[PDB]
Amino acid sequence: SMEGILDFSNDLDIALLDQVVSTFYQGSGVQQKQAQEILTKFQDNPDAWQKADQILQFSTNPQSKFIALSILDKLITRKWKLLPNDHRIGIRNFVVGMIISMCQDDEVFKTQKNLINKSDLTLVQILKQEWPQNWPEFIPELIGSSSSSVNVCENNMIVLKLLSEEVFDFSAEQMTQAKALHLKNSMSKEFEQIFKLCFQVLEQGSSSSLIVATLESLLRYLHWIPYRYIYETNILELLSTKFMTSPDTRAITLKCLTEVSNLKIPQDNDLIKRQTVLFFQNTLQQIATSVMPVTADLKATYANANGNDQSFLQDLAMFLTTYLARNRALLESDESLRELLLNAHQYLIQLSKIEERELFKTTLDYWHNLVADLFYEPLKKHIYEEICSQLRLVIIENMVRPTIQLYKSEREVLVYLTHLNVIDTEEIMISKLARQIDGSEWSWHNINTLSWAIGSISGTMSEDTEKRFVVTVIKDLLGLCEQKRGKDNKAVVASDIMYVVGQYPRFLKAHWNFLRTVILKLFKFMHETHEGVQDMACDTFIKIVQKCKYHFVIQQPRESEPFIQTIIRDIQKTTADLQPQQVHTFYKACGIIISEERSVAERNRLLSDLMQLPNMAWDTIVEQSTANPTLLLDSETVKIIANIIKTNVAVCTSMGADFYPQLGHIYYNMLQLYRAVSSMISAQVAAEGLIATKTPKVRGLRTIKKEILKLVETYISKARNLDDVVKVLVEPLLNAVLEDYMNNVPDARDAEVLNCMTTVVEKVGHMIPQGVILILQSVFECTLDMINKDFTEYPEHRVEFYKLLKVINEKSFAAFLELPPAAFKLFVDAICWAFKHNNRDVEVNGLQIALDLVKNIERMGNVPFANEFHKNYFFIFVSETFFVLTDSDHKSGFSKQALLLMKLISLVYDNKISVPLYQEAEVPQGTSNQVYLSQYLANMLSNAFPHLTSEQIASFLSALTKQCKDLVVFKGTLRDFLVQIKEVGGDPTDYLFA
Amino acid sequence: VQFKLVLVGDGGTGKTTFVKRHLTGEFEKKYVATLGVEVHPLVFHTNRGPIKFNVWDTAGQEKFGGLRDGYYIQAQCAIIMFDVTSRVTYKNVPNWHRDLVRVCENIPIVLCGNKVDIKDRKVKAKSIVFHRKKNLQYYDISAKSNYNFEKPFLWLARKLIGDPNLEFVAMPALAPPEDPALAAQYEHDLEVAQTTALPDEDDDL
Amino acid sequence: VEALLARLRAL
Amino acid sequence: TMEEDEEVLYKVRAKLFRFDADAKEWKERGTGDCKFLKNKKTNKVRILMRRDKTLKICANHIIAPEYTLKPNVGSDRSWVYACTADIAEGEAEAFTFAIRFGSKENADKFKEEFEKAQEINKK
Ligand SMILES: Nc1nc2c(ncn2[C@@H]2O[C@H](COP(=O)(O)OP(=O)(O)NP(=O)(O)O)[C@@H](O)[C@H]2O)c(=O)[nH]1
Ligand SMILES: [Mg+2]
Repeated sequence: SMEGILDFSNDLDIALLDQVVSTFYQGSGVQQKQAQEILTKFQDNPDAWQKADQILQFSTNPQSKFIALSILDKLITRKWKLLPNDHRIGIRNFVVGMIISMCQDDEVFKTQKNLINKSDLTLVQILKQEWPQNWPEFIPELIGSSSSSVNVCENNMIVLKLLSEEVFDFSAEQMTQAKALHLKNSMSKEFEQIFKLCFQVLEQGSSSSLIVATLESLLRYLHWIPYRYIYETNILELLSTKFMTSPDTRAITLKCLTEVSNLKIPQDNDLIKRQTVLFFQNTLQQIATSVMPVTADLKATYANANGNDQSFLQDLAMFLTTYLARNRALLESDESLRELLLNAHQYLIQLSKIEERELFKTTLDYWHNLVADLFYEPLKKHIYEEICSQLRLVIIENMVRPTIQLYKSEREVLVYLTHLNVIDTEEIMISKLARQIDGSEWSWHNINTLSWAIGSISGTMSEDTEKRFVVTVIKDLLGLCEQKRGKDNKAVVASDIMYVVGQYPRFLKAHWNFLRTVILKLFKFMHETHEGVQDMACDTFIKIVQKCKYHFVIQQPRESEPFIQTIIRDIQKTTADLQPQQVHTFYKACGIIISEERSVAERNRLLSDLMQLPNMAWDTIVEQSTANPTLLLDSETVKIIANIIKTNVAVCTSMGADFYPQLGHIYYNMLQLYRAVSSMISAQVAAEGLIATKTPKVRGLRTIKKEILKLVETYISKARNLDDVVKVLVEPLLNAVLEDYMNNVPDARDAEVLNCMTTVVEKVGHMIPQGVILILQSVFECTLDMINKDFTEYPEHRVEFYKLLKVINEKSFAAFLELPPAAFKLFVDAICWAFKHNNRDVEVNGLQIALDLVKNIERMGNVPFANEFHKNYFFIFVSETFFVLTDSDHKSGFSKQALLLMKLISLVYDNKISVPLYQEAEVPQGTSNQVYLSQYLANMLSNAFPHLTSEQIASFLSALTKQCKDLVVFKGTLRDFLVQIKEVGGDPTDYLFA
Repeated sequence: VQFKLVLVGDGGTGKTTFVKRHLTGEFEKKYVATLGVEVHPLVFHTNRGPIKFNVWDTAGQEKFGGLRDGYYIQAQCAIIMFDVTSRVTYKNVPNWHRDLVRVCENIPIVLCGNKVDIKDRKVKAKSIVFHRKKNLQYYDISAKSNYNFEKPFLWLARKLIGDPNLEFVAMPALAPPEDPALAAQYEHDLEVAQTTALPDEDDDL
Repeated sequence: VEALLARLRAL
Repeated sequence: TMEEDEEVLYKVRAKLFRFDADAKEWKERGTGDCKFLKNKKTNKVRILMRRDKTLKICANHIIAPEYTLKPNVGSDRSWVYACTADIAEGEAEAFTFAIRFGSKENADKFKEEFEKAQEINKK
């Protein structure tokens, strides 16, 4: 019964429309869902706009009139120019007439703001089509009718606001370059009269709703109008005084003044300088006398969240930071302006105490701008000494755990503030430290925040001052730990102590006995069962090692051996209570130290000693698991093997090229283990089905394979001796992984194989052309068949596949030349398949492979393979690129699509293609590819976009080919085409814009 | 005491997945594009009593836009969503906000950057500043890892109720209650369930 | 400096 | 909260799944603390589980002695068992539940406490 209005053969039952509309908005459940699908289908009727004049006049439901205006909107923005002329004037007076009638009824003007604004926006859509060439009197008649009624005058301000937004703020994406410029010039040519009406309304009062709507429109004007309208009138005086006093206009006025602080002004006229000082002084005066004084607790006000206080305090922070970042120099030399400057910054100090992350980041950016300036600019820092002193406390007390982006911003400002006055910084930190000891501010959060602050300023004090400060801080922190009783308290203070010492490597490097005591204490902490202590000891250990590795590899005075040997000797006792991943961090830390030893024989010996425990567990398992492979059924053995390999990964991660001797100790047996594990996975899938790949047993087995591939990848990506890579590593690796991958069922193939192969081709691809061919044969076709049925299945195989093809196309393009022609055709199909992905990883690589492939073909010169390539695939690449450019579903790759398209078109207009892109019969002989390219493109676009005129297609292509050596202009022409295909009747002259 | 919440943002940003997580606790891995809008009642339990959101989960893809800004009429709050792994979804945030505040001129709005669980983040935190001048609240969220997944509704609840101290509280737990003709039925469903692998077995939980 | 070590170990 | 009259026998972090048999698909129901609550004036033990942050109830049912914990094919740290009366989302409904833990240890410990509570509930 609800689906009657979808029948347009009858007359539209308006009362039945409101029933469907009301059931949608105020209804619920199944009836609302049904009315929803009906209204969507009604509005999407290409003839629904015909019945818009009836709904808009005889309906009593504003939501129905709103829906009618949406139907009109789609008609005006997409098919306006297709209508017969009488329909267009008939829509225009209908909209103009309704808006006048809605403004005259004060009840409707008060009660239907949504419908009126929807009508105004619909009017603006008409103006964008008809004004001013078919409506030169709009602005004059608007100014005329404004003085008649306050209501229509207020609404005229809404129309002008929306017009300014459509022309200047949102035109870039939505209209052609020519159409945008035409409207901007049209608004610019008549702004004098518009500003006159706006300034008169502002100065004469007195209706708040009219004043606010006028200020709302002024906010939009300031994005683009010349500065003379602001500085050569009295409007700054009205904004900074009159309109700041009343709260109704205060919010919008503050936003206007923020934009005024960004006007393009001349920097050499002293009168403009005085006007810029003056409106800031008035604005700060009005805030001090009408809103709150400089001493007010803004943190408490913001937290109370009364009315619009939060919006106001946000807007005040934006106004102050914006103005002072540009103009604070205007206040720093004149003695009479000193109080204004400091009161402004004192408001910012108070704003900076508000508990609001995003607001704090806004003020923190300004402080960064300030203290960086005081750090370099002469004679400036003394002005702000009291401001900066309060800032130090604000930042220390709001230090965050090292968003890490917010910590880095806080650290940067605090480092500057420490340089500007080292003495004040230390005093504040020690004072806060005492308030932690006397209990007045003691808290888990508060002691962590302070330690992070104390740790952030490392490297800014002198070494002597830093030495005394560190000692003082550790002393107080130590006494704070002894004072506390209970595990939990003693754990938090102990971690902060370890955090601080890890942040001061310069102190550790010069005090060995202290450094050694710290490390030994960390080792001791690795046996603590309390939650988080072990992670803390490991994280601190490797953090100290990264910064102080040299002091672990030398033989320190008072010592008999490098401390690295002492760590290695006791490594089983030290890590016996650690989780596996914590053990790997430890081994990685030792690998950092060992790489500092540049005596090869000593480094290899240290490497052998460090790997003693995993090597012996390895040698044992390889002996037992080979006789016979039933122990690998035991999940305990599978876990032990993975941990051994992961340990090798951890050490290889930090040692890189130095890891090679340890890799050679296990390499052959590891690849043998890889084969044995691969057989059991295959046997398990055969005996239990694909579900076996989800079982813990098989997931454990595949973990071994993945860690083996990660280990080989990690070394090869860092190896310095590529000859050994090619002649010792690569051959056994390919035999181990290629055939196993190809001959497993899809669900059992490890995407890590593709990743590992990508690294192999990256490092040594130029040295193994037969190996690259072997990689392609084993993974190309079978992986492509996994990923060419949808965009969903096998996401990792998908990403690694195109990373692998990309590097092969970069480093060993000869491998594709050897492909059988049917296989090379799949390669092209795979590339275009990557175009159509919304997945950013696949899409970027697909476009890059396409570009690099075209370049590879170009470098071959006039050669049968190059010519056959253009014969078979040039127009495939042109048309497939045009498809993703124009389908509105791949906008994220516009720039790369444009570059690839520009390169394709440039080949033809540079005569880089020697062969004919056409058949010998299809086009007369002697025809250039340039002439044939224009024909093919014209016919392609004519069938793909039949609503375009032949003149449009010809002008677009003429401009496009003409501009194929200018990427920015080329892209602009593509954007103009993307706009014109969304409508009917686009102006073909638009493409002459450049 | 129920409030209308419109949820807008580019297609694929996770609007529907975010609501689903709040409705049932599930994480929908598939992208089935919303057609027009789906309305869902969502209730939260606070120390100020229950608050009900009528969540209008609108469509982001243009070809499925439906009534477009018609869905926004009489909305009392909103969430604008984008994808921190897709720059274009943040570039379009000003467009969604423009269409939204032209209909709803004075409502609390949360801006959400979804999918922060993905390592290769493309929209860096320091680049996200659009909310500043528009007085929107911003949160990094992830419907997958539940990072800050409650913050948008907590903030909106505080704004709509007028109490900055409103907090989510635990709904009261009634005592739960205590047939051979359905034994073979439950044993059929249980055997299929054991042989269907649990998803995301590599997660920490 | 050397007075810290004893307390550091005794944590 | 209607929990004061109860005692906490066991508490573990876990993720809970409900089986959508019509879709051949597991679906998460909530992640948070799973608690064994012994009512003091009936000695009955129930499962009460709430989601983090929102604190919404995603599991509320008695550890019936009829129920049987069975492993899942793809996990050594989970249990699957049919539930016939769970009132987390209102009217007493029946579910095929799956609950996963952080380690095989916490999963085995859960099954231990789950059976001890089964013995308490048949007295
Ligand atoms: N990694 C990750 N993926 C997510 C997250 N949230 C959603 N997704 C994924 O994003 C995809 C899009 O889901 P959906 O919620 O439908 O997006 P949408 O914005 O509602 N689409 P539309 O606007 O067209 O209705 C799904 O495949 C979903 O799994 C998240 O937090 N993390
Ligand atoms: Mg959706």
